Amino acid sequence: FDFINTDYKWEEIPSPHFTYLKDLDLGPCIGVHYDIRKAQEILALKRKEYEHSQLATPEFLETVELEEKVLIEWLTVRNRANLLLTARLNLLQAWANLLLVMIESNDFKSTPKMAFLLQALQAILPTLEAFSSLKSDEAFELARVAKVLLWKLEQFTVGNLIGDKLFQLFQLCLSAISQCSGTPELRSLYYSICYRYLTAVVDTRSVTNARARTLKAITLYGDRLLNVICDDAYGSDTTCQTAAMILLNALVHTSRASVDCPIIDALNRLNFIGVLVDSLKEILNEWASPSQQYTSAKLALLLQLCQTRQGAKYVLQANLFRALEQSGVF
Amino acid sequence: NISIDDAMAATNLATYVRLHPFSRVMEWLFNEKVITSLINTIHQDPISLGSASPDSPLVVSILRAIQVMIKALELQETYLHLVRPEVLRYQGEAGVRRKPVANAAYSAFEDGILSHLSLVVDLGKYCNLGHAELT
Amino acid sequence: ILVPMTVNDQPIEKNGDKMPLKFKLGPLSYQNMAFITAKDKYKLYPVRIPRLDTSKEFSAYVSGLFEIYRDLGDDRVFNVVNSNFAKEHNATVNLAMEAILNELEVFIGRVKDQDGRVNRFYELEESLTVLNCLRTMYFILDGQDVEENRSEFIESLLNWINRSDGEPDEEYIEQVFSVAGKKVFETQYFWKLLNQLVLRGLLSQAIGCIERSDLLPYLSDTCAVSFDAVSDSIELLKQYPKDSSSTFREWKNLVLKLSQAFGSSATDISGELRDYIEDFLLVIGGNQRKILQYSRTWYESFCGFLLYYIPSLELSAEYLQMSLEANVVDITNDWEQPCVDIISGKIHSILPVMESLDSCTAAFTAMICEAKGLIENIFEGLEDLFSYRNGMASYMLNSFAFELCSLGDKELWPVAIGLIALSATGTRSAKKMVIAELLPHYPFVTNDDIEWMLSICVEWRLPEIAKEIYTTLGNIESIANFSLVKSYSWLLFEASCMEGQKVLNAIVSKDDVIIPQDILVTNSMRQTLAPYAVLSQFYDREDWGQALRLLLLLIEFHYLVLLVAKFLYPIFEDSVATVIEVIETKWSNLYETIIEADKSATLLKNLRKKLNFKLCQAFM
Amino acid sequence: IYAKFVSQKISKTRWRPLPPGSLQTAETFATGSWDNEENYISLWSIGDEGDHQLLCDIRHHGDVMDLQFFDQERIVAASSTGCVTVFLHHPNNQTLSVNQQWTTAHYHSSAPCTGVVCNNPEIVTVGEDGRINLFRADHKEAVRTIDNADSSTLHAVTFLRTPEILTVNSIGQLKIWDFRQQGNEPSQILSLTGDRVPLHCVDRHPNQQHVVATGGQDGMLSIWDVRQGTMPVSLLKAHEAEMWEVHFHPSNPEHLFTCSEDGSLWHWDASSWLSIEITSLLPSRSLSVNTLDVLGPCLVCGTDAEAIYVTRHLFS
Amino acid sequence: MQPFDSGHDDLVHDVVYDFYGRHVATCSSDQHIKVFKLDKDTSNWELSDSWRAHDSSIVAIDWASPEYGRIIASASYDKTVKLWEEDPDQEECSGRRWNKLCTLNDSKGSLYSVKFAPAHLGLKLACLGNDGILRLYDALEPSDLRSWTLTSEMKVLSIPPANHLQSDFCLSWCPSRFSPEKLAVSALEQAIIYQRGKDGKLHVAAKLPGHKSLIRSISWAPSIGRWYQLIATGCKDGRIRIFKITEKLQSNLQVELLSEHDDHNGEVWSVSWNLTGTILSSAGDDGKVRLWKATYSNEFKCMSVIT
Repeated sequence: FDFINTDYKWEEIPSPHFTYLKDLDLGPCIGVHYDIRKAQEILALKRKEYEHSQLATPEFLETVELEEKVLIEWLTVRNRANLLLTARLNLLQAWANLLLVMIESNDFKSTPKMAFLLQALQAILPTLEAFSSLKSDEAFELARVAKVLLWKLEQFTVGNLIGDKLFQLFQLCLSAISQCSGTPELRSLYYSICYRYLTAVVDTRSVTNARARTLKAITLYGDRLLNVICDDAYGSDTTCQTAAMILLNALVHTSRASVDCPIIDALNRLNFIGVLVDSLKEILNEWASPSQQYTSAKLALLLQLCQTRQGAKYVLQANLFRALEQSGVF
Repeated sequence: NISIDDAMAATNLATYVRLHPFSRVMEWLFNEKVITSLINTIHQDPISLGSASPDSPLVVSILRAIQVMIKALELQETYLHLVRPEVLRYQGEAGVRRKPVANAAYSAFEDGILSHLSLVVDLGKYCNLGHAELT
Repeated sequence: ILVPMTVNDQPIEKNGDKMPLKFKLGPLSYQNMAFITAKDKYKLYPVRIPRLDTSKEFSAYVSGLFEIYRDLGDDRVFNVVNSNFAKEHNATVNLAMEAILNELEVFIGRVKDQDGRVNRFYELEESLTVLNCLRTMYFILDGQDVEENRSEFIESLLNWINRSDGEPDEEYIEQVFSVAGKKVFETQYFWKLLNQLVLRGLLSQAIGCIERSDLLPYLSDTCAVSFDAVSDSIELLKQYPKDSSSTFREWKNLVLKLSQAFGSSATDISGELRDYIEDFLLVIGGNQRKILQYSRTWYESFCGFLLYYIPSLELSAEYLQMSLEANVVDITNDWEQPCVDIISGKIHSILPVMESLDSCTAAFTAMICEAKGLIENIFEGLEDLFSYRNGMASYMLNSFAFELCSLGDKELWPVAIGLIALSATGTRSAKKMVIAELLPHYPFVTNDDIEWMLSICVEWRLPEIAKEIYTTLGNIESIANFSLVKSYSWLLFEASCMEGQKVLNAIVSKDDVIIPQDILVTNSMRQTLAPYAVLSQFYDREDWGQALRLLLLLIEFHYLVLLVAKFLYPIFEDSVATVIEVIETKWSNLYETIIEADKSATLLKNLRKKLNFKLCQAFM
Repeated sequence: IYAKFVSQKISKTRWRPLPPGSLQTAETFATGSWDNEENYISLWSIGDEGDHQLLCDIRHHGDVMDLQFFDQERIVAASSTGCVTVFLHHPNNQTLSVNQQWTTAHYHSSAPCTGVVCNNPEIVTVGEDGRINLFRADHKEAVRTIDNADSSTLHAVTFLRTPEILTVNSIGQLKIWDFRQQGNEPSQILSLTGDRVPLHCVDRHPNQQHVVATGGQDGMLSIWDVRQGTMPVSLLKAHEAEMWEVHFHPSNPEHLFTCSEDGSLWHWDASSWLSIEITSLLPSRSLSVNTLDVLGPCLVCGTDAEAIYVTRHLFS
Repeated sequence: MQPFDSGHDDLVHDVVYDFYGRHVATCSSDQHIKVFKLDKDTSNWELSDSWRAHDSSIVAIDWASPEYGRIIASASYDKTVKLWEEDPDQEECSGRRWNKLCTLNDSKGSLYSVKFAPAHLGLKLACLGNDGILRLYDALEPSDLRSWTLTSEMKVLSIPPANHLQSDFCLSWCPSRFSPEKLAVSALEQAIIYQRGKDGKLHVAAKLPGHKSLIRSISWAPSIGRWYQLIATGCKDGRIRIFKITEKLQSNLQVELLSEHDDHNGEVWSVSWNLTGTILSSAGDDGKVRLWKATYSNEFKCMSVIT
């Protein structure tokens, strides 16, 4: 696992000044394959037009010549970089598939393989930190492997290293959710990781310190983070809205354990409780099946808000009595 | 040329395509006599090639024939696309008296050679000679 | 359009023998000429083409728009990464529409500030209003409804309306906040001007006009009931939704609740103020009847309808109709009808009129209208572009280019050629021909200008053009710089004559490094050889080598031969003899003159010298 | 904007011109100093309070009275001694040398050279001897000298269209000359009547060859059109003491810059002078601002506080 | 841009722009040719040089392409055509700034017009006079601007009656660079087009029918962008005419009439074109100048009226 290296900067490219021919784009050039003749003909026509203009044609010819000699190598370097990037992507996908097949089909004990597990975690930590919001293709292969790994889980020293990385891994997830990076598929995996972390790891002085510091990370982002999660719900995707809805349950649940709560208050300001009670209408149409499990998390969340004293104020003002009557479920 | 460029240079390309003998060679390549002579020349006993010298004329002739076949297989599409219609239009417009030497049934070069089964056998047997170019 | 040729000296008076007037269009738009072929009419009248823009502001405008055109890339075209190409296409195009709008606003600004004539400012603003409306209706929602993007839409709409006309101008705010014959602020005027503000989305000002007179006064005292209405109404105004079509759904709720509550309640105020408060609440609630009642112009109605009743363009057809039933289109200004047309679906047939207001704007307008796909080339057929064969937009752009070529501003020539080159239609060869004919007229002065011309001749492959341009440049130092076949030969001959008569250039031929690089032809080589020979001369065997070189040069080439003979005489083995012989074998007025100058008969002297040389060879 | 202190009173500051077709903004400037036993011509670069690097310097004998770039590598200086010098910068080893000089360009005994302008290969100088010279690179003697051209002190000069020039003097006259002329009288004199206020600086509009701006002893800005009679087209109250330099912005001449003995540097924004808002750019505690240069978004100036002020972001 | 005096004593016949539009040549009956310069600084027109050039009234004038130097040509009633070249080594207004390079005396009748040919054909020119014979001249060796040979002679009119003061003739080459060499000629009521044949000789390739009087002016329009040609004529019958000529009794040329305009109500004396052939100008008795642009339909519309 030494082929993932960003020091070479295969994505970054030094762009020369290009005082001339700057407007000549690679439109007709483009399977990423930029043809060189499509730009050669254009620059030749432009040189012919400039020569016909009769304005310092002999002197400025060498400038156009060297600009073309630089543009050809620029195109070749871009093609080589694209090839290297797709090759690295394929290799990373193959490695991730191999690691998944190895972890899944493994009857051997886990306490001896804990060393290799920690080594893989240490190796992927910098990979995730370097590609947290750069590209949405490599994180996918590396995001799902961490998901299953978290569910398939001297002892004191190991317990500290695990909990330490699980806390660091929790930060990069909320950081991506606050910026709405990647596709809804990748954004869904982050919800499952943070879900079990806030449900199993945190849930006794050691517990208080972890719970206290955990809430600090959530408060750092504020409404910016919750706004993204609230938008994912009742969306186009079927699995993203489900994971996002269940995620909110863990946030409000762990917050009460820490008579009021800032998480529930933010949901009201973002108009989340309002639209949520509105969706209660026509619930009979929505209700193993993906739609059934989604509604379960929906009604389950509302049940939690009705347990705190402050929830009755915001929930009652939503006029939920008239919303459940139009559906005729009773 | 005709779609973007002017119609001045078009006459040059037309004259080049009409006077160059490539069209006539391609037309002759679709004849049964030519392919029969070729497969007869390539079909020879193995003892002769084994006892022959690397500079023997038989090996050179076989190499040249294989190269001509490769060039024909490469240029058949270009010909059938950008030669036949132009030549036919020119013959229809102007007055030219030419005798056809091609077979309309052979729509492609493979139709005239798909009837020879010993060709692949001979090509495979010729791999045990050691000649790099021929192999 | 009738313009006075010269609002000073008019060359005619009575029908007194209708005089032969003559006119010739010049290579420069701003410099044409008129004159008369008649007795006692010997004046020349320089005329510039009517309504021509020479201003710097204009060229700035043009450059900005060309930038927008160029930057549009592949998106300046419309394809009649699957379902997104459409949405993203509209995204960028719609943005370009905003850019154009901006550039035009800036332009209009700079016209109001630096100006002799402000008529141009007015026309440009009108053009802007109509364009704002066009964007608001076709360049934001991409065929969808306001829910698709409530924020952007209402922003553009509110913008369009409050830039079309000036009213309510603050010169009218104080107009009523001054007028009396009534108690404080409570006549049809205050309210009309409050409702007007609301209908135009000008909520800030609206609020201000209230906290101006009787918010707390007459109400907080007289009727505590209506005070609460007039107050939390101002609160709702303070929070009119502009991002969520949900928040609006609930907003109109609170508003209708307020209007019902007040609707049937404690009337502790004047008979008129009662209704005057109800109407305000109705208008805010979206009562159609009322929105029409307090509207001065159709666009106030239309805007109100969209803001407070139902925010759906599916009703625009109806809205406009009601609006026009209330207030007819005001033919005072040129933008209202076009806006009505936009809103009501018929976008087209505006290009000719805009072309009358300003050729440039019209050109790019047609262009972006083609980009959106609002107009396309229906033609389906003659080896060239400037016709109806291609688009209507292509046509207008190409036309603009050609118009720019006669403007004589070298800053815009790149825009002209670029416009032609990027024209989404037409053979590369057709464009080649067009550029081949335009370029020679480029008003080059600098070195850079010329280099630009050349670069375009290269880029398009116009060697015959470049050759001509250069020919124009060629027409002692200039000649040196130039160093067609005949000319080169003449230059050679001149160099030879100079050598026979006998600095940096000569050394270069044989700052300095740059020159050597640039240099890196037969005439040149000969001159270099002559220079080397002279150098050798200045520096016995060397002298012989130089003489040999000279004889060789003479063989390759009358005056030169004479100079050589003179040199030989001044100097006065087998190879030398052979050379002398060849020269004798080879052996008019100018030559004789040169000979006379040298002496200060020739053939005889030459023969004598040859004889002497032969004798010398024999002695050796 | 920021200041750098450089331990000498700076009389002149000029940006090095940018290479043709450069997209970069100005980063290198030259200074000349005055009022020291040892004055210097210095080249500085600005790194990306700024970081300045002294590239090289060279002793200049006499006060630096004026300074202009002739090309990328050649700098022309006018001395209080009357000497005019072309310095050559050698970028390979960051040295300055003397390329050529005219030690008797101005004289009475010594007479200060008060102004120099360049239009490669030509150089035009004026001085307190009322002499006007045309020099050409690599010619040892003046192409032309108009001896006793003015009876008043010549304070500054500009090209109109070469070989036509315009000079300003100590009694407020603009005088137009041509180096092809016979005699020692100008073709045209312009002046403001009433007080004969000395004019210290002049600049030609970059696009309109007929238009010049001048600065006076009384701090006023005058705009003149040499086709529009003998008086200025505009006379604008400005500084509280002498205006030492005036520059139209080279690429957008709706902007113009002036500096003064009173310690101010003004940015005038007419965005026309025939075809106004003014901002004062330096702090209230400044001593005489002797000189400024502007190129693109870059401004440099020099003061008697031994300070150089720079901004590379005039418009952003 | 205020009017100015030409400096001519007798009536002025023609005014012509140089290639760059910064220079102007004037010729009058006082047998003089004046050249004006457009000073950069002071946007005023100022006399560059004046001089006596003919023994009779000078009617026509024209500039040659800049790629051949500074050359002017003149036609006079003295049956001759003279060629001049500017000598930059002379003071302006000295009367010696333009040296005669040659004289063409072949014409046996007064001359009414002279036009240089498109640069892409070399120094070439044409002339027409009373003799009703068009003549083409070529400066075969571009170095010897004196080496003017006679390239061709064509009989335009066949029987010109010896008693008519009513005479008019006009010339105009096809500017087009990518079109076969050809030129238009007007002679009284007639107007015919000549085209270079494969045999290097001029042949009549068409006629522009419809003129019911004397043709005062004609000019071929620059066909930049178009595939067709357009030539306009100002007749004495008070009509401007615009003909569309396409090449697809022995011709290869088609002839359409695009427009007719009588807006002038009287004779149309001058007809001129844009540099791009985008604008067409007309002037006449009514003392007005009209500018015309082409519609999308290829009709022509008056975009302005100067007076």
